[PDB]
Amino acid sequence: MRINHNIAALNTSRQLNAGSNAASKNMEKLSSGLRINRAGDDAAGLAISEKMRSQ
Amino acid sequence: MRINHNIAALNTSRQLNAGSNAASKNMEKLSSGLRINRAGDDAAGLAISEKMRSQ
Amino acid sequence: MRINHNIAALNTSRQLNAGSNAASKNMEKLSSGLRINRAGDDAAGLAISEKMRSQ
Amino acid sequence: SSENLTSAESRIRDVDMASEMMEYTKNNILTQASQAMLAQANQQPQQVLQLLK
Amino acid sequence: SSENLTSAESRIRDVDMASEMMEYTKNNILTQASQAMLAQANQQPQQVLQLLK
Amino acid sequence: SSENLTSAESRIRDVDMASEMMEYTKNNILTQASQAMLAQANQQPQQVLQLLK
Amino acid sequence: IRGLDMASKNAQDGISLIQTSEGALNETHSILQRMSELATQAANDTNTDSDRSELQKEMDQLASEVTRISTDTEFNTKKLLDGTAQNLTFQIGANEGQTMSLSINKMDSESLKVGTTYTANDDGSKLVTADGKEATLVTKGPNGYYDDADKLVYQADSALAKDTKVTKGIDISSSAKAASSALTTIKTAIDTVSSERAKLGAVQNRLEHTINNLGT
Amino acid sequence: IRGLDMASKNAQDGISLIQTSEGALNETHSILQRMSELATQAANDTNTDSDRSELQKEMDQLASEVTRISTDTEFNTKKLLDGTAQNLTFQIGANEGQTMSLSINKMDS
Repeated sequence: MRINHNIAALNTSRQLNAGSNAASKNMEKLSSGLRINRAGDDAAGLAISEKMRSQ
Repeated sequence: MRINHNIAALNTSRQLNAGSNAASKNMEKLSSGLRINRAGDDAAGLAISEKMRSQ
Repeated sequence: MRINHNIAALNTSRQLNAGSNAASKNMEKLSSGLRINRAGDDAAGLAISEKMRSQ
Repeated sequence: SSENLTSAESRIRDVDMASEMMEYTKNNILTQASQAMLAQANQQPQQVLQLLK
Repeated sequence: SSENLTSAESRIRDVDMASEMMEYTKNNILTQASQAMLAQANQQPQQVLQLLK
Repeated sequence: SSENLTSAESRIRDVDMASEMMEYTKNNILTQASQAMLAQANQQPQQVLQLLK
Repeated sequence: IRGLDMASKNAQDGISLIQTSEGALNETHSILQRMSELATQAANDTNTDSDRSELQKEMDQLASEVTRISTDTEFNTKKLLDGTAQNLTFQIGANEGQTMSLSINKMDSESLKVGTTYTANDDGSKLVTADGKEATLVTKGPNGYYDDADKLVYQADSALAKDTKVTKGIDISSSAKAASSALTTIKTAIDTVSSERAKLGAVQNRLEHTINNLGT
Repeated sequence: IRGLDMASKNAQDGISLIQTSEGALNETHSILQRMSELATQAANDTNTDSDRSELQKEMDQLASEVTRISTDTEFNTKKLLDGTAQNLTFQIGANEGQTMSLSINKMDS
């Protein structure tokens, strides 16, 4: 029993700050109604969209 | 271990009486529906508002 | 068996007043909700934050 | 000119319900976090009694 | 040509409400599952005190 | 630009509740481990009295 | 360990620096998008010059906002979109050379060629742009900073202060042919903004993978 | 006895060295997985070269991160995934020849 480090809790923390991030990303789409808010969601999707909107 | 003073609890008390004050201030706005209840929330906001209401 | 000095207990006292200090520092962050309370927690973090808040 | 000034005065004076309810909930949690840790802060000095005996 | 392009752009850009709300709920549960197990993960080191005495 | 900077400042300034509560509990145990052994450390010198008589 | 957990802060302080930039170019897209409707409307020949020059008022006001976003967007105390944020090195890693570079190009109206920025000389007699196009004051007709072709550039009767910049949109009011010409210039600017946005969305996607690997 | 209890530390110091490597390749999988979506999208012919080259920007940024993981993943002061961690001998045992070898191949782009 090692006390100075709780690897079980430290590992669970990373999974905690990995579903919260995904939920935050999902709620951005739900609020805005758009798949592509940032350019990192779809580079070609962002490029095609702007050409499309312009047209 | 010093017993006559609990600085950990004394410090936590101040943070306790600093989010309660903020929550009370936030609930004043929510109940009244006005940003500026007292003149300390916005001096120029209070001044402009009264001119505006008068007009 | 030397009686006038208990090095085993004197050494344990220092470790006692080294996890209490760490717990006190951890409880400051937990109560306030801020990583940087004093400027000694992050000098550049304090500097960047204030610029950020101002902005 | 009343609509344009009523809207102008509402922005200055009236509160944003969304931006304020969300802020109220935050401080309503930060006080419970401090409440929770205050209880533990009082328990910490209680451990010297087992050493004093 | 505007309808055909508006529909074309909506498929590329707009989100599917059904397929996204269902995915949001999943990660909203996976974080509570990790939240629940994090609480127990902290309790496990607490059992060595009964052995140390 | 306020959201992007508010989020930027929160990462720098705000604490991670999960990663900090888990660390607080660790030092809250390491002090009880030292508390438990300090009591025994004082008992050890007490055994020379039975030899001195 | 204390390096990877700190290099994970640097990776996330670079994610914030990059979200700010693409968040800003999110609006240069909308301004460029609106700026393209005021060239399909200006190209129609039912408009008169009194109305093409009427559209030019918003042309110059949109092009002056594209420039504002470039010179005002600022993370920490760094101007990101003014072409000075080059070779930005993020130490994503606990050792030497475990870095990532980044270079955001200048994304103002002058660079996208959807506008031009005149600056006022010391006396304020002549508005001067980079490359040096002159615009002298009170030159009689309606009063303002006239150009070498009697085309009014700025509408002012006094003299502008020192180092006051004015931004003038691309020409859509001189003719219907000119407004059509501006259509390709604007639609190309949307292309070189989309290129910049996903040059920054690509780095942000990478930095999200770097954070999971640093955390693991 | 003092050999088996120490050779049990070596066995566990090799478990850590191996968890680090596969922990790193856990992400080369995700990058390669994302890198495969930016080839089913680039293969469609509704894209133009202005947009295929637009996808190539993330192509080169993902492929440059796969290389980073190989050259940066380091247990102790050993680069594991750069092809230099070969013939790693763990003394799992208290005597001669009670070892286990291991060779991790180069896993960069």
